[PDB]
Amino acid sequence: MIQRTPKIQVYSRHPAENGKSNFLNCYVSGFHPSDIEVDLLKNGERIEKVEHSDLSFSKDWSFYLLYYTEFTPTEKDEYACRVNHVTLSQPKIVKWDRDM
Amino acid sequence: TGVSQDPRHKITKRGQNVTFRCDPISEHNRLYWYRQTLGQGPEFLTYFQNEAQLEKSRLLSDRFSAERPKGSFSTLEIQRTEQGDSAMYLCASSLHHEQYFGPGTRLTVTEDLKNVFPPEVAVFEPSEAEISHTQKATLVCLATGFYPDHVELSWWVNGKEVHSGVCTDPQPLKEQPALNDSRYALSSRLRVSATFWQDPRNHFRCQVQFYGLSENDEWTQDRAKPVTQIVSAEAWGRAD
Amino acid sequence: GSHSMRYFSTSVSRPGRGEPRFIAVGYVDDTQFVRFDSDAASQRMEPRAPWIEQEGPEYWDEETGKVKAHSQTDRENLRIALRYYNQSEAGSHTLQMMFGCDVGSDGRFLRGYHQYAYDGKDYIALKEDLRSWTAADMAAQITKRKWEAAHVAEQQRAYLEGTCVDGLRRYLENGKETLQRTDPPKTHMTHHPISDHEATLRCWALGFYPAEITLTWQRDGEDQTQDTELVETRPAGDGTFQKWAAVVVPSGEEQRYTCHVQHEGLPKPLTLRWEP
Amino acid sequence: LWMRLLPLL
Amino acid sequence: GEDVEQSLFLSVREGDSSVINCTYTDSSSTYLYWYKQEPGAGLQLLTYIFSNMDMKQDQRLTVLLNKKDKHLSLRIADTQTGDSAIYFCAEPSGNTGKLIFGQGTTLQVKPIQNPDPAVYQLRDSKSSDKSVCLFTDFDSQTNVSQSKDSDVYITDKCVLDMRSMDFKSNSAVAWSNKSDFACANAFNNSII
Repeated sequence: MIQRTPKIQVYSRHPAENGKSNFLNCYVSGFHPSDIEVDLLKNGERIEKVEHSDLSFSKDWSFYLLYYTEFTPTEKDEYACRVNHVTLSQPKIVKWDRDM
Repeated sequence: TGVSQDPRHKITKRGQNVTFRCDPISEHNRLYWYRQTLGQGPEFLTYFQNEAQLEKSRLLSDRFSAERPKGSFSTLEIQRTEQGDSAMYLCASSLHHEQYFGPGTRLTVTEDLKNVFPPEVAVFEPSEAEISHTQKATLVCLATGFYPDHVELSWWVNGKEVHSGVCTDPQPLKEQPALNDSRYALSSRLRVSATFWQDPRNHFRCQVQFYGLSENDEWTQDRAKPVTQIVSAEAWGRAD
Repeated sequence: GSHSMRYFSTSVSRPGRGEPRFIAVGYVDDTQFVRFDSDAASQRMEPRAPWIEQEGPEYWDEETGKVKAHSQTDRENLRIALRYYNQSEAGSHTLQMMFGCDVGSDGRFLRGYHQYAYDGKDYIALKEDLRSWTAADMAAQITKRKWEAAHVAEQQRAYLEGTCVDGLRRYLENGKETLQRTDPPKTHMTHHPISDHEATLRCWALGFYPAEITLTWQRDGEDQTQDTELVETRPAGDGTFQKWAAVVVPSGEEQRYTCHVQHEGLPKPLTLRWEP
Repeated sequence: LWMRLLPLL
Repeated sequence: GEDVEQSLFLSVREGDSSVINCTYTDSSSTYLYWYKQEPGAGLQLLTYIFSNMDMKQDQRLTVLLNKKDKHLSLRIADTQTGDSAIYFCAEPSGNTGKLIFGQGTTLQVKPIQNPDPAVYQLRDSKSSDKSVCLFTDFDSQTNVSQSKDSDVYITDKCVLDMRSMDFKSNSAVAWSNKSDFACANAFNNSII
């Protein structure tokens, strides 16, 4: 049995301007098997209003999912993406960096 | 080599239950049951993919009930058999897409088992006139008054099955053709050289394998149980 | 342009939680247009592109039927696999399939595909000749031997050269304004001091379609493969793609470094230098 | 346009 | 939608080409089947074509396919009397490979043998007053009616190959239980 741990990117669809409607993206790729718990956070709180792409996979058979929500980024407010998978002993949080 | 079915021929009483087995080609995952009526293309009954019965026709009454308990041999059950269930029940197997068929189970539902008769057989010796005109000699074999229409006719000359100079009516022929229920006749022709027939040590036998009742079957009547049996008539060659 | 159709299916067993979950998705190039989820209430092949919504009722009834038949066959395939690998029926296992076809500019068949992965690794694949199978281990070459006896290749080859290119050509003509487009990457660099004497130079490609793109760093025109960071190409969520590539660079050496962008939607590849 | 006949492993 | 359509009957002369024609239901069907059935049971898979082939040949057999118009045809090169049978074209239906069948084309192969037509009387081997009549060696184009009064049974014609003399003949049998019954008038050919 192969297991691969997810690659995680949290990024905005558009360049962030403070106050401008935008989409927050957490992209999980390169993992196996397919069971995975993803949550987007605002200042630590799980965001209720969160969609995901349908389970697809890559030429190497590893799965990929897009999680997204619409949001208005502030100067102050702090977004992140919490991921768990059998490959992880505890959830991995990745803070959102406007610049990556 | 091919698909196998048991029994080749069944005759039950109307309102009784009946069961056929199908044994597919070894390790064929896909099994199909079809129904064929004389004069028609077979009609889908059901599909097994190993154990799983994945697709079933609306041509199945509740009475029809197929199993493939081990993804191996399949059984089809008809409860309370009716006249209209009379047909060929075909089994076929494939690994993917190439379906191979069995010899079928020919079912006849009749109102009463006393409707079931073995054939009477007789050989008719060739005409002097045909021997004059052609130097050939046609023997005719006639099998009469059998029900149902389940027979194999073959000729044996000096103990050998003959596979040339034979013709058997392709379809049994009704003694009263207007009716559903009616006994049957069948003729066959064996044509030999006038010299062959004229040798009196040459032995001609016409043979009719009847598929009738089982030993399991009940019989309260006086005449012989109309079992699965061979009935022969014979003629010796003649210098006359 | 040249184009592809890909159908992807994932079957995941879960002993003591009922029957395997089956999820299927369809793409033309990097644009999804259908899905089926065996846990959804609908029990239908659903549209996932506004442009496919134009197909008549026969299309949705039939596509639903076929993918449901697939779900049933891939359920049985999980079990056959369990037998081949001599594995307990307590474990969750994953069977994955991908089939589809490519066409060129003219609409002519180019390439077919038909491949499986068990528990995340190659099991069996149709070769590009479409006449035989690559088996990946002892279990797969039972399948390979069975499929060569059953002539599955020349039958699947009939589907890949027929119904599959017909489907693709019809989606290309009904989804024209979505699928027969290129969005070229919008490119810029960012300078990011790390120490008083270092910077990360980051090369950006935004809003591009399709997904395929090459981002390369050079130093005096030598490739920097070894010392470059490179993120997986990612979806923007709006049907475009993003990527970047970064090199850490000695303070003062910025103009020795160039970023090369190749993408189907660019007349010639881009060279970028830290100028701004 | 999906397949009409998936194979068994 | 629709059925698999083929003719019920086709008559050929021994040595002529037989073409058996078929329209099928779904253009997406990846394979099409010809099955053959001889007296008794036993559907024999005879030949098949995949939908990506125009043509396939196999000894005396040829299959031509037109996918767009859904036309399939079995062509037989050198029709023998031995080729007489029912031919069914069969198409996969839905998302297994359950077959739907045409109604069957019964193939009748007429011998090209010069007729010497004659009615003969035969006597029971077991010393009976019981007789059958034999209409043999008649022309393949003969309209051998079963026409009768209900006491008189007339069989259909059937072809008979004496291989050693390369000799094929048409014959029919008639019998009755009547005190009245003469072989002379028994037969009712309407030859065309």
